[PDB]
Amino acid sequence: SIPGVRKVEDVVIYRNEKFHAAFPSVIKKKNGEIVLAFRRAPDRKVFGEKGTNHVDPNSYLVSVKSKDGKTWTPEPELIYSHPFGGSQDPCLLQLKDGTILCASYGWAFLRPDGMENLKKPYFLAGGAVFLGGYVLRSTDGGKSWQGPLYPPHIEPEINYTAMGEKLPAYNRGAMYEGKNGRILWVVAATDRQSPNKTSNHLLISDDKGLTWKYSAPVAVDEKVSFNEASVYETPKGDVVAFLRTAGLGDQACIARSVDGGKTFTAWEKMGFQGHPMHALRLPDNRVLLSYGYRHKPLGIRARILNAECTDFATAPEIVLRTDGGTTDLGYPWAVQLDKNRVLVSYYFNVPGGPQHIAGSILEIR
Amino acid sequence: IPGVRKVEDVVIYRNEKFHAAFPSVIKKKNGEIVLAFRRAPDRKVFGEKGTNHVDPNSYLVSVKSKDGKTWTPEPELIYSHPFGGSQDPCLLQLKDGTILCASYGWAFLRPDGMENLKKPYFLAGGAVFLGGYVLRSTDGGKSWQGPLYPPHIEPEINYTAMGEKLPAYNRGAMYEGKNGRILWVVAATDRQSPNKTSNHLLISDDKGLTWKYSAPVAVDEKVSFNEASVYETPKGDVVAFLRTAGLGDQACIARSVDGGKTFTAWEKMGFQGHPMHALRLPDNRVLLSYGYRHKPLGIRARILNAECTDFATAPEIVLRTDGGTTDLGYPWAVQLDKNRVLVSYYFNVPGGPQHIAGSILEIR
Repeated sequence: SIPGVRKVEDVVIYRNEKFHAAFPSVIKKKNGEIVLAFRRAPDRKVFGEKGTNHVDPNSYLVSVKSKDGKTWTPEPELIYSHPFGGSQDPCLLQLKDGTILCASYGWAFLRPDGMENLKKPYFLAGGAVFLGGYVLRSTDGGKSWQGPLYPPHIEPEINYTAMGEKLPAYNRGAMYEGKNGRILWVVAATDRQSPNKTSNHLLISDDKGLTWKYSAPVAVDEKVSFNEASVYETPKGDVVAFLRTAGLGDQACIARSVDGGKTFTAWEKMGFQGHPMHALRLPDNRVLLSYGYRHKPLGIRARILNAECTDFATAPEIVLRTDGGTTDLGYPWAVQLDKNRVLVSYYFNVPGGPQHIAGSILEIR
Repeated sequence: IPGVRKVEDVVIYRNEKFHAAFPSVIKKKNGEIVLAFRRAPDRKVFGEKGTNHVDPNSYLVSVKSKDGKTWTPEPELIYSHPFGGSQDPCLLQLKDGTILCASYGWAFLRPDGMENLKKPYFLAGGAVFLGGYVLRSTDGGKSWQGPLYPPHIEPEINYTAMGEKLPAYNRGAMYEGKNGRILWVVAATDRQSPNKTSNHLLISDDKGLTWKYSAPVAVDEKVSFNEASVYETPKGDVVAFLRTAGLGDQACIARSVDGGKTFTAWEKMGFQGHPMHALRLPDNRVLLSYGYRHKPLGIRARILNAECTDFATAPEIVLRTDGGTTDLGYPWAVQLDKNRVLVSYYFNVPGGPQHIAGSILEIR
């Protein structure tokens, strides 16, 4: 038992058997409204198909809302439908001034004459051609969204988009607004084609997400891939990135910068399995690190780190869910409900059930 | 024609990255002109050779105007269907301000889904037909509720890509009858091979929440009737203006003298053109606009008397002749002022993209 931690209850946030609902992020606005964004796409069983993967031309970015973390609006509102294909993993950032950024990335679906004419290299998965990143922005509390704004293509990235552009950077993971108002974003880039390898790189925005500048490599290895990453700034000003890996037995890793993101020291294993990671600063400046656990028993876990995020090896693991059906679940994202309660949202499935948004409400005193 | 003059042509929305087509347009009581259209990628953005009329990412979008000449440059989204691409947005504004936006859709299935489809289904361009759905706005087009799925009607043989009996649909204008009934002439596939469609009248007495089958409108052993605009005359005749297949692009008409309970035999109107749109002008004359997918390619119209009986003798107004390919047309008109009408349509010139355009007519 973990001092000061208790699960209040689990909740279902959005569930509809006709839909694959996945990859949530969530913010709470100054007016009290909790806004949770997620990817919604057809559950392909509605077309008589055998199963659903993570590409679909009609995957849209949608949201549901709550005043308390427990009662949710039943009909999702549309954040964004990309004119050129399906959209992924909406990642919300709310700035102190109320601006909301919603990062995403896309997949295009081409016909045979298009496939033949693609500039190489490109990335093909599930019959779809990768489009890379795009970001929507709202200055009215999410009532309307402007954009898309395309992140820069960064030098390590080798791919072209399905439309022949150099691939805009992208990721799944939390951005972080630094104390000086600069926005930190750790993005992924494909830096080798065969075998596929990705590395992480820090982008920085000094204009509240209108444009991004490359700052420094975050995690690079000759064999191990680094992809989904959440970034965090500690009270003393360290920049920390929590990293999903490929080729390292699902080991969750960390990389740190002590010079404001100009250089990162060597990446380290944190000592546990899980992905992807999300970090939330709690009211006492400790850090809730939540992650998916795609091993038996399938579910969602977390641990609470000290303020500087140095004690990940000794912080006890909080087990939130063990009842998952298949590995198609996870991607938790936490939000502070009030001084003593946190909602850890995630997407989930139980045996025989659809991919839906769910959450665990925690009491952290 | 006498007293009619083309004031000028306008570009309503054009972007080389997009195929923009199939417009419909209303003007709200506060004067704002709202034009809805289908927007899909021009497939050349993907290095493909051409663009057809199915795409999973075709969305219903709108641009707005106060005068019909200058238009908002960035389309707002009306609807993206969660299950596929959407077609031909057809707007009806009720006298009380409610707006209906009819549409229909295409789904894109994987091979194992294709193998398991319930037959008959309708396949075109690699996509499987979803049939109709209708969006509804009670706040002037700020938000849209739905979709509401029209009934499947007995003549229709197809199942949707999701295995349901196919909901009715069409491209064409609905019409609000003088008693508040909504008239809608829909299409149904009533023979699989060779394909044939027929038209049928649906009526709604609850402002578009539900629909009742009323009567067959146009059926033939061989000729198809598909896209149809419906219209109620001041005397109360119900008139439907019909696009055909199997009849040399002859524009046709069918009429009911009993409020839509029975239609008399369909007739040729004596000219080629499709699809048709009818607009009651301020003097109760009727502006019938249509695309002309023959040389010279473009947009044409005729002004009928109030009861729409003089189509054989009403002179043809030629609005455009500079079309590039046959992928153009589908005009829809809206009254700007007492003697100015905007005829919107989509269009292309040789080497140019599919874009929304219009011609402003002065009719005295």
